[PDB]
Amino acid sequence: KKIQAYIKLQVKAGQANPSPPVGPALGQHGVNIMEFCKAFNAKTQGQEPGLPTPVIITVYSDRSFTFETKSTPAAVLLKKAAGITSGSARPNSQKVGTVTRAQLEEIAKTKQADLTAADLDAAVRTIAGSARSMGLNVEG
Amino acid sequence: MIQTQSMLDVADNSGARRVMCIKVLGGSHRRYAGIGDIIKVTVKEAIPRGKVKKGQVMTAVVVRTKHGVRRTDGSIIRFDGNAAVLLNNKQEPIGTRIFGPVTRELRTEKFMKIVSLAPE
Amino acid sequence: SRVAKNPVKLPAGVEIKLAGQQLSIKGAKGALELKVHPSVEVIQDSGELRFAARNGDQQTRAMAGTTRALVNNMVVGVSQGFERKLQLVGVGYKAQAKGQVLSLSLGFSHPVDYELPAGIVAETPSQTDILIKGIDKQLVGQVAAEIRDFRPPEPYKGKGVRYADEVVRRKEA
Amino acid sequence: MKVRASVKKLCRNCKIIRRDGIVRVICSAEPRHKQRQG
RNA sequence: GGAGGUUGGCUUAGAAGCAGCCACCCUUUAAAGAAAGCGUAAUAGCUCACUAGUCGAGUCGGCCUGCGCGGAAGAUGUAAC
RNA sequence: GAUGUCGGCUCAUCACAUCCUGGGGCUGAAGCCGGUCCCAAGGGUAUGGCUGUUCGCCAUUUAAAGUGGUACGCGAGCUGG
Ligand SMILES: [Mg+2]
Ligand SMILES: [Mg+2]
Ligand SMILES: [Mg+2]
Ligand SMILES: [Mg+2]
Ligand SMILES: [Mg+2]
Ligand SMILES: [Mg+2]
Ligand SMILES: [Mg+2]
Repeated sequence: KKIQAYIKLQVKAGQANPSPPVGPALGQHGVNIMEFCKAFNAKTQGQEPGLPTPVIITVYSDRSFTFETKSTPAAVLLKKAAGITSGSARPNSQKVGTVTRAQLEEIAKTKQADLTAADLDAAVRTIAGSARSMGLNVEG
Repeated sequence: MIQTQSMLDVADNSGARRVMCIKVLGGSHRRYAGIGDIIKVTVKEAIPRGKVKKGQVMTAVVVRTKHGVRRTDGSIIRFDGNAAVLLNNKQEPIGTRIFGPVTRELRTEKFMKIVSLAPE
Repeated sequence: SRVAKNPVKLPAGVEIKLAGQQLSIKGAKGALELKVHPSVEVIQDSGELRFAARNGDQQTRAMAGTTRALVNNMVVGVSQGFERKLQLVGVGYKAQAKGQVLSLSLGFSHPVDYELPAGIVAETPSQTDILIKGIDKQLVGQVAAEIRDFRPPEPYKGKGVRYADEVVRRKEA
Repeated sequence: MKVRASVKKLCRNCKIIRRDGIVRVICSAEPRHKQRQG
């Protein structure tokens, strides 16, 4: 039916109801936002709740929506790695003080190193490819 | 009246005394205008106080002429004098009381006003 | 590869009244199809068929490919019912078939009364569907096009007759 | 149509056909790429 | 299938692979460019880049070159063999 | 050892690079209107005020008041500003 990944959905972990982080984002997809809250309730307390949580969703049509088990998000918690909230006005050339490799340790402890990587070191290398996002280099 | 620059008076109370034809409306070049047609007048000689000022482009319908109106018979009505009735921007008249007779040939749907207001 | 080398492999009940110049396929579910071949062709006779040109030009190289798809379409027509699914989109639209008459409601002032040719018999399972059955592609496709060109579709509403190609133009401001 | 003297493709979907001796361009994505003569 | 992070950023319901300036790295994986590209400019979708089957012989582009084709509309009558 | 020069009247004829009517494609074309470009020369294509004027500027129309060639059409046809 609707079979391709990279479907963009950032609402709160445990609460699908706050829309203006994405708004009307899954109307043409087929399944409305208010039914996904049972799936965001299944993955709480580790995927950075409170802030709206991005997750690669796999849209089905049989009342089942699995979320890929990425424990710590590397789209929003790498804003926290440098120590800011609002990123730079251009990524990786405009800077507010870039993030180094010494501050990529607390996020990388709980990576679930098979369910998003092969070993744990490439999951540290995942956020070496995920901190290149928001006005931040990966330097050392 | 029946040609450009034809002096003809008005049959109306609030109007002027005399007007003059400047353009026969209708087709490409209508050269003549019979009874029941729209012309465009200039006001040439007003009453010392009515409603219409002297020298103003207005619009009128033709109601009496010396050439006559002809019916589906060999029977024609032929007056002596030409006569017009002024209109507004929309085709309703300006005045209240119409002077003299009119004909019943004029009465169409848009002209049920002035037929009722005149002593035929 | 080339379609002129793949054979035909005709099914069970098929007559070939081949006079050399004029072939004729007869079968069940309709019959009487025949085509007059352009002359520079080799036509063999077997359980299958193979076509071959003689003068290796830029034309007979294309003649043998055209005549292979034409013979193949005569085989399927006495084997499978050709069909075209036309749908109606819009309020106040309907189609009311009366035997050999297909009369329509398209929001016009006078109702169109389209008359079908012999052969093709059309059927309407709904008020917004047409099913056009026949034996040849070119005659079924021609009648289905001429019904469509009464009221072609619209990018703003879709309010017009359309067949099953769901790649219709849309724009909306 | 759009009569030119230099027809050419614009997107990936344009195919250049020479129909009845004239170099046409038909586009199956956008109608604004239809070009007639060149 | 068409990627693992992932809304990649300030941004804007939406800027995400498809405001702006841009990131273009690294990896679950047989496979995947944080993306070519229309798609709701935008959310899909479907493609592209990719790999599995399926199919079982050629295919793709550039260079030089002979003859041609569009570009090519006027006043009394075909009317620059 | 002579080809009578500008505007008006009368009468016209061809071109198409189309002003109107006829057929269509695209649109930042909802509908009414339009914009732009291909095809089409069959019939149509204003009365006045001011100036020697063509031109123009105005007033009022109309489906529309097209652009050029024909000794800048036409004095052994008229006028003579
Ligand atoms: Mg043709
Ligand atoms: Mg031409
Ligand atoms: Mg001499
Ligand atoms: Mg033309
Ligand atoms: Mg002259
Ligand atoms: Mg003389
Ligand atoms: Mg002379």
